[PDB]
Amino acid sequence: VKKGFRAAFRFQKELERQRLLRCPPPPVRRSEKPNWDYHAEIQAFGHRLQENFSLDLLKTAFVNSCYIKSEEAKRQQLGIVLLNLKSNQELSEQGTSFSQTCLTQFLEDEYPDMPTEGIKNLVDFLTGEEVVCHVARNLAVEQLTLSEEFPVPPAVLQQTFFAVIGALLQSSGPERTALFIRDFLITQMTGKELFEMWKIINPMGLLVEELKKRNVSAPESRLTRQSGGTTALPLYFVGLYCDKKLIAEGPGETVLVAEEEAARVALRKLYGFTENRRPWNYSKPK
Amino acid sequence: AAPKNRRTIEVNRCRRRNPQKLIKVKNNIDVCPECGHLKQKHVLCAYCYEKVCKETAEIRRQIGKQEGGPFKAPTIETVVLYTGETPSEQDQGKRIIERDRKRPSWFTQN
Amino acid sequence: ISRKWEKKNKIVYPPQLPGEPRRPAEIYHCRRQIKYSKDKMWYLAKLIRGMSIDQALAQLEFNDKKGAKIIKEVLLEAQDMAVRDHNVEFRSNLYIAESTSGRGQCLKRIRYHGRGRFGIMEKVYCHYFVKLVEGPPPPPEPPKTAVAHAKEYIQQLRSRTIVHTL
Amino acid sequence: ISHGRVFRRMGLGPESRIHLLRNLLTGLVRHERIEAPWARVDEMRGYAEKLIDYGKLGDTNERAMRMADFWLTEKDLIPKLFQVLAPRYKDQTGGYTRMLQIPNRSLDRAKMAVIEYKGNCLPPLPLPRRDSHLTLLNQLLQGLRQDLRQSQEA
Amino acid sequence: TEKEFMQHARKAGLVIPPEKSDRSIHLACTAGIFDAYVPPEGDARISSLSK
RNA sequence: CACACCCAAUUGGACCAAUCUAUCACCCUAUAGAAGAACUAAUGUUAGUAUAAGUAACAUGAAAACAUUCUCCUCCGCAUAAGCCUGCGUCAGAUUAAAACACUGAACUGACAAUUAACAGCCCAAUAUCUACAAUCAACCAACAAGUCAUUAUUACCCUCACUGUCAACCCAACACAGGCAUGCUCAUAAGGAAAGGUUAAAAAAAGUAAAAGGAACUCGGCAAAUCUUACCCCGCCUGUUUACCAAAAACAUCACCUCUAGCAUCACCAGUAUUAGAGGCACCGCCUGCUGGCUCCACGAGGGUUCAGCUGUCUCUUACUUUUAACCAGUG
RNA sequence: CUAAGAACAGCUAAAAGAGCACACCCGUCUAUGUAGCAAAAUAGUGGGAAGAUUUAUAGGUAGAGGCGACAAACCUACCGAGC
RNA sequence: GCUAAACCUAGCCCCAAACCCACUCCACCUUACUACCAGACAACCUUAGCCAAACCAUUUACCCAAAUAAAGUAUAGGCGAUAG
Ligand SMILES: [K+]
Ligand SMILES: [K+]
Ligand SMILES: [Mg+2]
Ligand SMILES: [Mg+2]
Ligand SMILES: [Mg+2]
Ligand SMILES: [Mg+2]
Ligand SMILES: [Mg+2]
Ligand SMILES: [Mg+2]
Ligand SMILES: [Mg+2]
Ligand SMILES: [Mg+2]
Ligand SMILES: [Mg+2]
Ligand SMILES: [Mg+2]
Ligand SMILES: [Mg+2]
Ligand SMILES: [Mg+2]
Ligand SMILES: [Mg+2]
Ligand SMILES: [Mg+2]
Ligand SMILES: [Mg+2]
Ligand SMILES: [Mg+2]
Ligand SMILES: [Mg+2]
Ligand SMILES: [Mg+2]
Ligand SMILES: [Mg+2]
Ligand SMILES: [Mg+2]
Ligand SMILES: [Mg+2]
Ligand SMILES: [Mg+2]
Ligand SMILES: [Mg+2]
Ligand SMILES: [Mg+2]
Ligand SMILES: [Mg+2]
Ligand SMILES: [Mg+2]
Ligand SMILES: [Mg+2]
Ligand SMILES: [Mg+2]
Ligand SMILES: [Mg+2]
Ligand SMILES: [Mg+2]
Ligand SMILES: [Mg+2]
Ligand SMILES: [Mg+2]
Ligand SMILES: [Mg+2]
Ligand SMILES: [Mg+2]
Ligand SMILES: [Mg+2]
Ligand SMILES: [Mg+2]
Ligand SMILES: [Zn+2]
Repeated sequence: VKKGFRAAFRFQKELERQRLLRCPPPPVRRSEKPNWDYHAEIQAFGHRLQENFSLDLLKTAFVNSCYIKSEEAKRQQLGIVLLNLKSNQELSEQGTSFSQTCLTQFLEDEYPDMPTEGIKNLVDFLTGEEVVCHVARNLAVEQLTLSEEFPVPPAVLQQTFFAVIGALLQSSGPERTALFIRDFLITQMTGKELFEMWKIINPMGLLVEELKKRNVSAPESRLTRQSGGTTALPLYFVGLYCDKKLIAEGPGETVLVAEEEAARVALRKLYGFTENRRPWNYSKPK
Repeated sequence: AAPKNRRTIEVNRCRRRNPQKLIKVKNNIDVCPECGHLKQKHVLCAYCYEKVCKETAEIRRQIGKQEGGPFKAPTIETVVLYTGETPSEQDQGKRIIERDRKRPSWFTQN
Repeated sequence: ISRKWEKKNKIVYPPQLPGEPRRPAEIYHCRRQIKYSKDKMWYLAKLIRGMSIDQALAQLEFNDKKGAKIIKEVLLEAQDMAVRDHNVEFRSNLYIAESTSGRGQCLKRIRYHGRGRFGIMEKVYCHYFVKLVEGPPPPPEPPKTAVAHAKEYIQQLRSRTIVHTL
Repeated sequence: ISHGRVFRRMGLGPESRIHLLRNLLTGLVRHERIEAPWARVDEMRGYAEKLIDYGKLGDTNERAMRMADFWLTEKDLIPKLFQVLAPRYKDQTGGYTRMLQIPNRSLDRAKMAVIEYKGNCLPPLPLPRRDSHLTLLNQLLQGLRQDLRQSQEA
Repeated sequence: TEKEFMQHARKAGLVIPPEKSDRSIHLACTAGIFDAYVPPEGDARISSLSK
């Protein structure tokens, strides 16, 4: 037994770290953890995003219907004044309707050749359950959200996120809130292809319909490049020819896959969603 | 000759856990039709062989009480008899060995 | 010394929800201070690893090693314990999940050599650990085939990028 | 190189090999069923079969008496050979003994076997029995045999 | 090389404490009922007949 | 963009882990003081555990009713002495490593029991006084090395059988060690024992047996083995002695010879006296020689060489079989 | 070295530090063994074996020494100077 | 998860203070721990050496009764090492 407290104390802390790794504790809300003030954390929320939020409106944006129902049940167990808290259902409807129309406005102006179904999918993707939740969890939205179950379900988190837009829409107006959608939702399709967000089936069948609307004859698929046909690792470049004019060329391991990819390349050029398209203009409006 | 270097555990595992060193699974095990205990196809049942030796020892103990000493082997056949039995027609002029016990079912009188 | 394996049988789980699937029964049993080499014991524990409870007994019954009789006695008392204490419906349903040997407390004696020399002989002891899980033994992993090899190889050729550039 | 060797190398030498088999043979005649290591039983089995052959020559044969005198250490068993074992196998021309394998002994896990003289008064061994003629495989072969014989007749 | 296991504990009796002791075990409850009670047969029917 | 931030020995600095103390501090800190104040290295010390390695090595004659019987060995056995000190008697044991085993498991633990004197040991009143003549069948004979056994007188004295040793599978060798161990009988046993755990019958290795034709052609050398065998030379006279654990000899000692010293007693020499004693050389004898030196020669030798004949696997030229080992299975390790 | 004891078949021979040859003592040659059964042993082959023999018991000589048929041997398993 | 790993006392060290112990019965210098017979036997005497002097040969510190100082001074010494 060697005299000394500092070494023994330091070893206990190391053991505690190992205990956490072996048996991690269940996750808890940031509110329950020490150094938390709901009034202070929500004031900084507006300043962090550089917006003139309304405290009364924003405090109602994080309140969920499930939270109110569970909170009332807590008082019944103790028999305990009435709460006038308002849920975010009213604000979420305002934000969701405005966001879809604002995204539709932005996408239709940027891509005039994109069909309405194509624009609908992109708005359904940017406002989708995964994109909204990914943006919400990195803006301290889940921390301020008053939910009944932790972690916040993705459906609950998506609805709370649009309530922040609804609170922002009333306080700052539509022009100011339009930049909020562009700076957080439009930037979510930067490194993404057209059909990676708008998943389609049989692009060749969709390509034939598009050329009928433009009075263009059906393309003829021909082999432009070929390599390793008899091997298990071939390379086929099939090209679509309209009136003996190449409109797109697609690669693939086999001929059917290459032709399907060639159709996807043709659709991207028609809709103007190619990789070569000019980037979204994030500069301040003039 | 002494080892030049210590052989590591990684080298040792490849030698110790090699499939040749491992015990080979036996596929010649089947259940005994008589008692249900396990046995091999080419080996007599251990349970059934033990019951024969237990009965054989008792029979051989009765032989010792009749001979009453060594170098007294009989020059006639031997017959083992149990309670409730009489010498047979062919069991004449033989040494009857009495057993105060019921005849075992697997032991067929011949 | 450590006796955690005994304590692994005393953990009680919360009652399962009606929609939750059936939880397999886990039985932890061991025998301590077996007068046997742990290295020799490992071959017997490796043999019955993953086998059924009845299949394991058959292999141990006709095995000539001394530990085969010792391990078989452990399996019989572990099979009895599962039905008697661990609420297992069928005793034969059990299969071997974990079966390993461990070093035990060993003695030290003197082995005399010639020329007045000597060596230190140890009386080796071992521990045997067995875990039983209720339910049929999992099917052995099928050997990797050409289609599995071809699919993996092409995936490697598809995941390669242009390195040391943009 | 051991090609054609039929005799095993046991005991402390060629003479000790004979004495080990002689003790087993003498113990086999007295008890008509003994248990011993499989190799020693198999090596002694040949001598057991030929001992009855000398026993059928009769006790009046001088040569047969000398073989019985040597191979039976206990002299009380010699009258038994010429008056019990030999008359028993009078109709038989071979297969006097049956050799069966038994579980290995716990002492040294040695391959053990039991050898007995047929027709003894001891309880029968649990002999290996083939599948009954009523089994599914035998019935298919039984039906095949009937058709082949019937077609052969016609 | 003369060290050996400390296997020296032996079985003993737990029924009775050491003899010639002033202290004796204090019992708070009796082992069994002093007089066995046998409820009349058919008392289950009487449960319905509360009167 | 940053910038003290790539030399041995040595030298100058700036920081500093942990500890104790003063005062703070109070999830482990501050400023100071003090000191057993920091280890990838000394064939370091102690302890744990690997590697070689589950390797080397170790063990139990057979059948059986576990009554008994069989096979084989016996160069051992029994007793006393000495030594050891309860160390295979009974019972029980959560028992459980004696180099395998083990339930009755047992050469382990605990308890209980035991070896009974006639044998052996433990002896004796005083004072004087006695005791030339071997032993060896002790009779012949023949010795030298000269030897292993005895009382009387007077006085005193007539109480009685205590005490201790007594077991065993045993002692000295670190061990249940192929060793060491006095005497009396048995001289093959009337007593005491078991070389093989099972299997297989590879190499290599050990021991043994047999071999065509040849018979030392092998080899430093007829070493080993076989056979039962002649003639010499060298050295040492001979028996004997020595380097316990690499040298048994030509070395040492040895009768015989020779040199030197000593004229005498109460502890060696010596209870002796120059035909003696001591210190030495040489190695008998015989011959020869000087006034000490050289040859010859009988036997003898696990000395060193040589040789006839025989003998033989030493070899030309190896081969077969058996046993141990071996390899595999089980236990220990 | 002292004291007082013991042992040595049989045969040939003769009153023998004679011969052959057991017990016994010694350790010539070869092989096995080399952390071995053994910090010097085993098997066979050998020298002596009535004597300067072998051996049990007790006592004596102690390290600037003892003892020694001198091998610089031995004096409790490292003696050119014990521990 | 086995083997293990951890622990705080037992006690000890250095001072102060004060000068310590040894007959219950029996046995104990003979072969100690042995009830019980003529002995005559009696104790005292410089330390050396390693080491230093770069060998070694003269020499080379070892509490002798008050801490300090005189003083490492007078002296001693192969007038060297060193001692005092
Ligand atoms: K000689
Ligand atoms: K010097
Ligand atoms: Mg020794
Ligand atoms: Mg063969
Ligand atoms: Mg710079
Ligand atoms: Mg500090
Ligand atoms: Mg230090
Ligand atoms: Mg360290
Ligand atoms: Mg070190
Ligand atoms: Mg090896
Ligand atoms: Mg071996
Ligand atoms: Mg044996
Ligand atoms: Mg007497
Ligand atoms: Mg006997
Ligand atoms: Mg063998
Ligand atoms: Mg063997
Ligand atoms: Mg020849
Ligand atoms: Mg030659
Ligand atoms: Mg020779
Ligand atoms: Mg001589
Ligand atoms: Mg002479
Ligand atoms: Mg001589
Ligand atoms: Mg020598
Ligand atoms: Mg000598
Ligand atoms: Mg020699
Ligand atoms: Mg001389
Ligand atoms: Mg020559
Ligand atoms: Mg010749
Ligand atoms: Mg041949
Ligand atoms: Mg093995
Ligand atoms: Mg003589
Ligand atoms: Mg002689
Ligand atoms: Mg001498
Ligand atoms: Mg000399
Ligand atoms: Mg010299
Ligand atoms: Mg010595
Ligand atoms: Mg000096
Ligand atoms: Mg010098
Ligand atoms: Zn059966």
